[PDB]
Amino acid sequence: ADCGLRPLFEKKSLEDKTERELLESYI
Amino acid sequence: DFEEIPEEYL
Amino acid sequence: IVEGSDAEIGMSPWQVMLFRKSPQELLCGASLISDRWVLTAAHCLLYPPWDKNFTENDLLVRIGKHSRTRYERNIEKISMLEKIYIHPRYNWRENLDRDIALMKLKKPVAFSDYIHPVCLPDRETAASLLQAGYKGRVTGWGNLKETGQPSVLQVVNLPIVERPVCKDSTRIRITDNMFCAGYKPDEGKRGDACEGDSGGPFVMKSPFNNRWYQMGIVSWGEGCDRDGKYGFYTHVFRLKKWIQKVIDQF
Ligand SMILES: CC(C)C[C@H](NC(=O)c1ccc([N+](=O)[O-])cc1)C(=O)N1CCC[C@H]1C(=O)NCCCCNC(=N)N
Repeated sequence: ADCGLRPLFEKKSLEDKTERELLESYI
Repeated sequence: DFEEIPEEYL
Repeated sequence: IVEGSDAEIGMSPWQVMLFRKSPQELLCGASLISDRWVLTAAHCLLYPPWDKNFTENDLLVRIGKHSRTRYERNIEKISMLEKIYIHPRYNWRENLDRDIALMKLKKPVAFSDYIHPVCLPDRETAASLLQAGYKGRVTGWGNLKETGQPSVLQVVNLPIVERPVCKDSTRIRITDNMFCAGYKPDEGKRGDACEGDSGGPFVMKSPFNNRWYQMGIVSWGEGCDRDGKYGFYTHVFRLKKWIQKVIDQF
């Protein structure tokens, strides 16, 4: 339900240093 | 090499 | 993890460490999937060729950790095993087919900034993200090299590889319950899971709902980060029926 949403990142709208690399691979 | 954990944890 | 990097604090709050009681050592990685269920590779608890058969009392789960060796006071939580559940058709004899197991905790773990469950995929998350080219993220406290150890949690992003290419990289018989991930030699980029990363999660972030899903479990490989070779992962969605059955029943 809140699965998958990290307190220190998603929940605060902060991105970690490499999650963008994942996104750019999802075409 | 691993730090001991609380005895409560065994 | 070979050729990865230090984790950020709270970067993988579902990360679990399987820890041997005596001698106190790292057994494997694992994942938190609810406040009482932990997912791992079956080979972490059962592998007869190597005389591995662990029971509940031989270990504990350490959640919310970053440092490998440190007891992280006021951050990690250490939990006892109520009951271990291995896939009844886990094939340790030949190729680690259905390399998956569940662990129910004695008591619920409290979520925190450092402790949080990952989602499990449904059929569409799977179809949508489990595509050659698409990268996942693998985390663990395993070996930094095929043959040293990290001070803190390691992370590496890796692309899922085409099925024929996976099959052509090994003499091992691959099944639909597995996928492989890693860079080709020609791609230049490197990285792989390694010894000790076993049972840890391969996660992907949905671009649709921005949630992290665990698509794979670190299962096997032939060496670590070798050219022409790929890491193999348990296909979590393909074994979802068993997961829900265990959890629905127990
Ligand atoms: C290939 C088989 C299905 C089983 C497999 N054993 C092997 O056949 C194997 C093959 C080659 C080497 N080697 O060094 O060249 C080592 C092991 C193995 O991986 N096993 C045997 C039981 C446990 C599991 C394992 O160690 N898992 C460790 C996970 C390491 C992840 N590796 C990578 N991502 N590279």
